[PDB]
Amino acid sequence: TENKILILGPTGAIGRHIVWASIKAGNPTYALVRKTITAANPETKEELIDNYQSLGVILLEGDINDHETLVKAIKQVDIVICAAGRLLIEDQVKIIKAIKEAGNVKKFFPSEFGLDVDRHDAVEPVRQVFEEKASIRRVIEAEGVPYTYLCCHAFTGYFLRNLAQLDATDPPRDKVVILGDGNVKGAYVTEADVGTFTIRAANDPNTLNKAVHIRLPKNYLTQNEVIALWEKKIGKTLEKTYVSEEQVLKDIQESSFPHNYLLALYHSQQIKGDAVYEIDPAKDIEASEAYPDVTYTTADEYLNQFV
Repeated sequence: TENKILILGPTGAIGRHIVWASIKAGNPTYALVRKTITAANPETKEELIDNYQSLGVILLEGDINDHETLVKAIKQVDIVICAAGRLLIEDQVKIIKAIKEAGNVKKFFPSEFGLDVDRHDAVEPVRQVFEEKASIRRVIEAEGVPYTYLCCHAFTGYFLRNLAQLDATDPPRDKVVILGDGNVKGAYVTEADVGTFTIRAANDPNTLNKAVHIRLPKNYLTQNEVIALWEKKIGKTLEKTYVSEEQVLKDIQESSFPHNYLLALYHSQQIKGDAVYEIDPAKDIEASEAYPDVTYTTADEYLNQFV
């Protein structure tokens, strides 16, 4: 708990859970925030910042686009975590520049928090985003910045909440469309739990220059398994339609943005099985094996709130 952890994008959907997990673990916790007026939702920003301060989070003033403030903030901590959210992937070039100048960073977590971008077979337009993240990995590795790539795969609040259905926010209760045959494993985890595992990884010396993968046993489910789980919960059978990959790919090419992006994301997760792969001990850590003591929220438990 001696590690001082700085969270960039602390008020984002993902970042807030990292901040809270850092506090929970007992780490001195810092959050980079701009003391200027922006278009950020004022209620969320205000509520989160007040909460952070009441918990002992130290606010460091700065902006990813203000090099001087960045270096000054980074010099005060040991670990830097770039939480996925509003921040642009490409702007991590500026963060790395600041890290190199500071010279004291013991570990950098770039804006990953998704699939392992060095292990995918996705199609455009999502393919380019994954490649952009992979390019950042190459910069980090070339620069010799100690790193950890947190590959948490599918967030429950983003994928599971609507059972990967288009134009739906909550789980469907009558009809569902399945991409492919529905027998491809997916990995789900709550945002809160991603915060917990990220901090566990941050405090674990074994994650040095490693990718940490979150594939939790009870949450490693095929779409057919997810649907069957939900059906058991609401006590009724959903009408099902299975669509071939060829038809999905055509749909992506003919759809306007961001619908094509969304479908491409689901294609990679539901058909190509981007959460399915064996790891290399020299470069990967399996969270469920390294941190078996973490009691994660199951997909079953997560869906209970919608019943």
